[PDB]
Amino acid sequence: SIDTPNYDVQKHINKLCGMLLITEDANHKFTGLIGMLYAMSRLGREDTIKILRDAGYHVKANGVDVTTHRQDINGKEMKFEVLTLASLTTEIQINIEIESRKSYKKMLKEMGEVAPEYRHDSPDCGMIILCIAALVITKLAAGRSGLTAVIRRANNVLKNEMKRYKGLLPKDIANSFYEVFEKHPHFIDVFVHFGIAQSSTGGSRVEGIFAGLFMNAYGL
Ligand SMILES: O=C(O)c1cc(C(=O)O)n(Cc2ccccc2Cl)n1
Repeated sequence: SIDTPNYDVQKHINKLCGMLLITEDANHKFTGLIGMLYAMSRLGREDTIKILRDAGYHVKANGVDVTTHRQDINGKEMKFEVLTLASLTTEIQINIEIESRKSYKKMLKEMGEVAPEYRHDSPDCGMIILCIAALVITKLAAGRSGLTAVIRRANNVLKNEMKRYKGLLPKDIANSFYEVFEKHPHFIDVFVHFGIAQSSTGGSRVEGIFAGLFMNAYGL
């Protein structure tokens, strides 16, 4: 059973990535999977199922829809927009939203209203996460843990993005991607097809950073 998000949930998944990026001392246990969900929503359900079947994997496709979940937090009833995911519980998704909301209030208290590029809903949050995946892919292709080189290459290449996001923690995010590619090798095929299609055309500064990072996995 594999979740195959379609184009319709791409904005939702990007916001989930953004929620983690604004979280102070964020738990990046699910970032590898969330990043892979974003790549699949960019490829679309049809292309994702095609990649897996062609790569030889058997796939029981799970439809991904947005649902409103009612949950009691601090005595008060709250409405959360969550995705129907077999790989990520409603509880985990809601806790990511709760923790990010705590960080966001701290930000308001520190600088007043937050600029677009510093928010959880900035359009490049998913791509920022996928830039770490591009660094991990290089070290899995070049030979069994080039983790120190990933962190150091990340602090240079993603210096502007680290300044924008407190939860952009290269060590934790790289560990999460290493873990998902080891545990679910079918995600390597999905990421490689995503990277080939993306490096054809953007776009934004982050889309440009990603294409250069991805292209490096082959040449100079
Ligand atoms: O004015 C806004 O756009 C606004 C308000 C809030 C908030 O009250 O947390 N936030 C942060 C936010 C909103 C929804 C889901 C997660 C978060 Cl962190 N943005």
